Amino acid sequence: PDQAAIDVNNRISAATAKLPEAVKKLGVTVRKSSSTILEVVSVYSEDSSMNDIDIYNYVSLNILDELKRIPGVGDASAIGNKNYSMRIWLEPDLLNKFGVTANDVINAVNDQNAQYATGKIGEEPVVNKSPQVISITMQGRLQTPQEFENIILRVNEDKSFLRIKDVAKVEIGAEQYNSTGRLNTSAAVPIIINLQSG
Amino acid sequence: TGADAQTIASTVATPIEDAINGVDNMIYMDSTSSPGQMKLTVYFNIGTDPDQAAIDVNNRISAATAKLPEAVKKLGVTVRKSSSTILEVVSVYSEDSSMNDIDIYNYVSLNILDELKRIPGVGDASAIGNKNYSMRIWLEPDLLNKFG
Amino acid sequence: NIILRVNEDKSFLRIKDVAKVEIGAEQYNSTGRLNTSAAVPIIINLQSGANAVNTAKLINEKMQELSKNFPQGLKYQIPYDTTIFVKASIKEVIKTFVEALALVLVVMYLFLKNFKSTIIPMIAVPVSLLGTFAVLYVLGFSINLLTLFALVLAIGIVVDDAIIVVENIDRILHEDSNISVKDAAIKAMNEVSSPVISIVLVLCAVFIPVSFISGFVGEIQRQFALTLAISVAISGFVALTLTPSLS
Amino acid sequence: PDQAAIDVNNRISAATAKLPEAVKKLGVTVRKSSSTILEVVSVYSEDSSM
Amino acid sequence: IGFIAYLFKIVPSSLVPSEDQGVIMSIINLPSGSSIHRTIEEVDTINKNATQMKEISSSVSLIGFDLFTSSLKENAAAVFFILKDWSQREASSDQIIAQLFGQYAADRNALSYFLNLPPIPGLSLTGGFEMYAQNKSGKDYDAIQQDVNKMLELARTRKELANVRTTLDTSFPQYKLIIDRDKMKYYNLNMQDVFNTISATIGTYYVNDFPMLGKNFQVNIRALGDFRNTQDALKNIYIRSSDNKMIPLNSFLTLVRSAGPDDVKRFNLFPAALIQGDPAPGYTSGQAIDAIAEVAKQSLGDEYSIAWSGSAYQEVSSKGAGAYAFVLGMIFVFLILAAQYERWLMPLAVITAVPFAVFGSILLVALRGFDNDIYFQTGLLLLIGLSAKNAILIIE
Amino acid sequence: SATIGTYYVNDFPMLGKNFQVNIRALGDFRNTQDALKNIYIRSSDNKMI
Ligand SMILES: CC[C@H]1OC(=O)[C@H](C)[C@@H](O[C@H]2C[C@@](C)(OC)[C@@H](O)[C@H](C)O2)[C@H](C)[C@@H](O[C@@H]2O[C@H](C)C[C@H](N(C)C)[C@H]2O)[C@](C)(O)C[C@@H](C)C(=O)[C@H](C)[C@@H](O)[C@]1(C)O
Repeated sequence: PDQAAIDVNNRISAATAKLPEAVKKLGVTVRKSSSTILEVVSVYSEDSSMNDIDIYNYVSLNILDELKRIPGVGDASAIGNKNYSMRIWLEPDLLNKFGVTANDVINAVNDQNAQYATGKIGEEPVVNKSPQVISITMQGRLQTPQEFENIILRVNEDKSFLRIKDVAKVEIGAEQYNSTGRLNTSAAVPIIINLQSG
Repeated sequence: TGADAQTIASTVATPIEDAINGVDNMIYMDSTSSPGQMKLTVYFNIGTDPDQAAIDVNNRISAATAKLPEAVKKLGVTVRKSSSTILEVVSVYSEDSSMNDIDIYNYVSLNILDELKRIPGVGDASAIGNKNYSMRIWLEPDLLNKFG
Repeated sequence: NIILRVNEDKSFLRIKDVAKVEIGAEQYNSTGRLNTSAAVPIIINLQSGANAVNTAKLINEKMQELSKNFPQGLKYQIPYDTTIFVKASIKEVIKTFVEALALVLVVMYLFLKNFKSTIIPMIAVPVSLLGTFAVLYVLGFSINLLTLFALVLAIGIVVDDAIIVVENIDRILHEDSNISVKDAAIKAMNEVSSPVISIVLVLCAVFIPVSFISGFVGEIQRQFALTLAISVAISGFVALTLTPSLS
Repeated sequence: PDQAAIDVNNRISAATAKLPEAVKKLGVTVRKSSSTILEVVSVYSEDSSM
Repeated sequence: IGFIAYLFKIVPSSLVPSEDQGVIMSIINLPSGSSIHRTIEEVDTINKNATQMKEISSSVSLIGFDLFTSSLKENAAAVFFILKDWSQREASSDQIIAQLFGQYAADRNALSYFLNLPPIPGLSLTGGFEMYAQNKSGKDYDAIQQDVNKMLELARTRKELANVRTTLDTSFPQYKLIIDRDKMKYYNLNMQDVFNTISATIGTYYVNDFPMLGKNFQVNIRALGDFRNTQDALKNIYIRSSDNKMIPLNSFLTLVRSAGPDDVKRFNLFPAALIQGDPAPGYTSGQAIDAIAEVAKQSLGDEYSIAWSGSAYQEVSSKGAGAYAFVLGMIFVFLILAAQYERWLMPLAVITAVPFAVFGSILLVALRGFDNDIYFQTGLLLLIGLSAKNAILIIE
Repeated sequence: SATIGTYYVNDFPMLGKNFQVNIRALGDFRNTQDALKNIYIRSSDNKMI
């Protein structure tokens, strides 16, 4: 099975270039799983103080990664796929009112919510050698929703900034609301484990 | 190049660490992200074939190569089997100081190393330095402002 | 000459006007000095399944050949060479083997009081050590410092087995005047055949669990134990078969 | 050959830093090959209409 | 046999004895953030002072690297000295270590670490534990440092362990770029363009490749070192504002002095600060392992997860197969001896023969001052084998 | 894809890991069949189409 997987990846490597940009950005995963559910593990909150999205995020951070290290587990995943993700809920009625398109939102978020490279201050070759070498650290990737709604899409003719809050609603939501996992009458993210080949 | 330790960690180590996770017979993973560079050592279980571990690591990283920033994609990630000891270390020095360190390194890389690879039993030949010939454009901010 | 911009006149603004271009290193963070002289270290990792001594000798000769063509002022040196340790260990193991063989000859000339008897260890011991080398190579084990230490150990096992066999032959020969050399040898072999097999099996069963131990210390133990078991088994076979005939 | 291809791929991986940028963009492919020509199959149109 | 137990208890236990490898590793660490030229001056003085003593023949230095934590910190340099020879040198490596230590305690300008090279490569020493404090709450590494420091302060009082050290360090100075997004958007700029300008001027920007000697070589863009050395180097940097107007970079950017960690560490996809430590004398490695685990659990709760690496991981995940195999071997030896003697009772004599050899070995190793070693156990194996062989023949 | 579907621009840092940032319109506007009547796209000129 290992040799078969290696040959499959070797043959796939060429075709990855021809794939669309989004597909390769998400990435192509090649595993040895049989796609047959070996077992289902359901994590359910008895006190119900923990919402389904937070349960899924806890699982994907703590449980799933450790499970994938266990030998004999070809692939382990959870049904919900409700991972944490900033959701910028655009309001088209408010977008057309201010004259900004979704492309203007994509460009703003891509440009501003990113981390770039900044060099160190005192570095050779220098003829006036400073006593100390100082690195430069920046933070351009916003963490809180309040920082995301302050992103400036456009500057008006005066010193008034149009921002995402005016044209959209920002909150921390699930990556996908497509699926749901239920155990008995409770809400639980199910962990499907696929047996590695051989 | 020219990125502080924290941004290198968050932007490079995290995708690679996510993709490499689940590789066959991996006991644990240790990564450090010094200024401008990110090394990730993936330890495996004893008895695992080193070449197999290397090729699986290659596949996992090739899966997530696209997620990495533009500079890291430009300077592709190198995967090597780090389980190697040093047979010997040869130092090439300019006693008269006729040549600076850059010239010594470039001459060693162009001439000396290839013959070392020719010697049977020399699986790996490397030079500690990191001075390859490069075309450096030294911008003068005053002149740039003068010419706009 | 790269044209940054084109002026209103036909003259062009170029990189030469705003910047200085030269061939420099990619990185200036590091620098290597040997004996207060600029230097560049080079590392040579030994390929798996190769000979360290031959590779080191080839590297030295190739370095000399390249140094014939070195630019003026460039000289080479080899500060670190793990081949020195293995060569010293090999020399010491050879000296230990020679000293042990000489001591065996001396002790058997003293107690047994016979000169023709000294030849028997002189053939029996090298044969079993060579067999140990052959079986070690078959199993894929490599010569290393731990293996040489275990060889120093196995020298004692082999010499002791030869001592037991030869001493038993001599003791039975001197117990009866009427008995012949071949008859004394066959009687002694009949006495100590099953015992020797018992020692061989017991020693192998002692050494095997040590190999089962995991960890880096477990593997270091496994080297010694496995070569020791190989040597005792082969020495037992040799003392069972070849030594009585020479006796 | 299965392990030979593995060794070649691992060495190219280790030397990736030495490669030029273009061949890094277009992924280098390592595949087993055979110089042997087992047979030649020729397909032809009898009616010559193709 | 009671005296055997006593002698085993009194003897120290170590994994591998320290041996002169013929060279002496010197680790030089200037204060965090020190420039490379100061490090070069320091190592030049280091080699000059090492030149006088006749025991060292040559010196090899690697300025700008940290052997302990593979890196290019410009404040750390490794200078390996090459001893003259084993035969031509009257002093052992330890005396050379002592002389170099004594030369260098006074100055305290360049920290000195003179350590003999590791007997074998990749060899854990003294069976120390490698703890990783995987932070799970996403806290900043500066807060992780204070929490981990509280952990060490609690752990120092513990009797099981001693000499705890943490690789994570936040003393390294770091200018923090504070970006006023309102002004930068006001000047009709883009963050990507201004940071390209920064990476081109202050940092090294790599654009394309140019061929020399048939090899494809990088082309790098950086401002002259004379202009970027000063803290206020931003004001000389100018970026076009997409309105054909030069906007100074210092208008919307500001450098403030701050301290940050030079090297970050992630263990198992989670930020962590590696913690090393050695067991206190008279205590096993495992006991120190549970002790430090309890200390970590007390100091950090539900926000940091413990982890193990190397020897500590092997001990934690050990299946105890060695003792089981030893029991199997003992039973097999008993059975084989009973078969040889055709009696169940008599192999007891052969077994009881080996304590004499063990007693002699442990007694001499105790008297000689040599500690329990891996090689000692290897020799004990042959000792047991030979004693058993002698006893078997006597019994037969 | 930014209004009806989900568009993954880049990642934001949270809890050490990197989590996606997804852009989508409100569920009400993409609910109906005649969703296209609400989204407007700016041309090369300033006119909204
Ligand atoms: C990089 C470049 C260096 O390679 C290493 O880092 C290797 C791989 C170290 O292990 C690496 C292993 C690694 C990576 O493990 C996580 C890390 O701990 C550091 C870098 O040492 C080894 C064995 C060192 O021992 C180490 O010396 C350090 C001062 C402390 C370390 N140990 C106490 C911690 C100890 O083992 C040792 C034998 O002295 C280095 C010898 C071979 C040299 O002189 C050569 C020239 C090295 O300087 C080097 C090739 O330039």
